[PDB]
Amino acid sequence: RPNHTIYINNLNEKIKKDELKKSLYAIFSQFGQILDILVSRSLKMRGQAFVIFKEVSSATNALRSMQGFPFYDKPMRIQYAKTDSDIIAKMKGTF
Amino acid sequence: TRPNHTIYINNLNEKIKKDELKKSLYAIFSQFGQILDILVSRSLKMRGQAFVIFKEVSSATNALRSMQGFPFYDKPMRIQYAKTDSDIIAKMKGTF
Amino acid sequence: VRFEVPEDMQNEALSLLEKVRESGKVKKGTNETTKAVERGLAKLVYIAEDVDPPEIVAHLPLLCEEKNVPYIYVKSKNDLGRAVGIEVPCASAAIINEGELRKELGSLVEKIKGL
RNA sequence: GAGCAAGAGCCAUUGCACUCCGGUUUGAUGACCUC
Ligand SMILES: O=P([O-])(O)O
Repeated sequence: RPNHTIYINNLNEKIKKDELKKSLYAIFSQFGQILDILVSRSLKMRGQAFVIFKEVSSATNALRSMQGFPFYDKPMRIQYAKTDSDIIAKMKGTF
Repeated sequence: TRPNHTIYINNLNEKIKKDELKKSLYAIFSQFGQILDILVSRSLKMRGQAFVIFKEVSSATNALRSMQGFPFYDKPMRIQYAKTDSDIIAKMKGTF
Repeated sequence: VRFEVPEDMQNEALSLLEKVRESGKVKKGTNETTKAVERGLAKLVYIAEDVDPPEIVAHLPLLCEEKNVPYIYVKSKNDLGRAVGIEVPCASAAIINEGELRKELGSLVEKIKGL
């Protein structure tokens, strides 16, 4: 169910978080404004992220375009985030 | 236009700081095989450009073919082979 | 401005600023400095004599006195700006940690306690 | 306005490197950023 936020897993776990955030931005800025980028902090939940755009269209183009893109040599699984799963993640430390 | 271990990239976003630029490049391109180095300057003559030094020419070719015109930091990469061997490659050849 | 300060005493205090940035901790600019003082982290504050308008630093002496913090005047704020390592003028600064240059600072404090 | 505490604009350059080389205005008298 479409959202202005995509959820990514199968990210590369041997990548520090700041670099991860920036690289994600580098590859996703093309689809529109990005309000924020969160990466996972737990270990459950080891190679995961949320990218929060402003517009739903941004997220849709991003999902279509980047599905399976070999980011740091691992094709991403990308889907729409469940509603509020990002703010709930940030509110805890799951991130 | 003749295949090289090194690809020359330009039309890059000039606002991106150097270290970030090297790491982002390495994300999108480590995809294609092993990378020996990535060279970036922001001097007048060398800004907006980067050199990616692949270990194998096949890697270079697939990178160039696969990432041509890719919107990197919202700005379409122009890729082409480097005009001449990077020094480390020459050393490997070994000419130099 | 409460009391007069001889030139060499200043020049010394400024040298001590540039040095103390290497081992200690400095808070630069008036809002950071006021905050530092209010939190009782201030070891000693610097006030410039050419601040226009004066209302910017005018409350630092009173506030130091209430929190028992020693304080010294320096002539130029461009000088103070250079001393703390920034590319603009600085109107008031504060040392809140020194480590290496304790006794030097110490010695400057009693010189200030002269008047 | 609160928090933070050092960067932020503009002009010019599309440029083939492997030691390094544009100009300019503004910012601690508070910039980007957060609320
Ligand atoms: O260090 P700051 O000023 O960018 O928060």
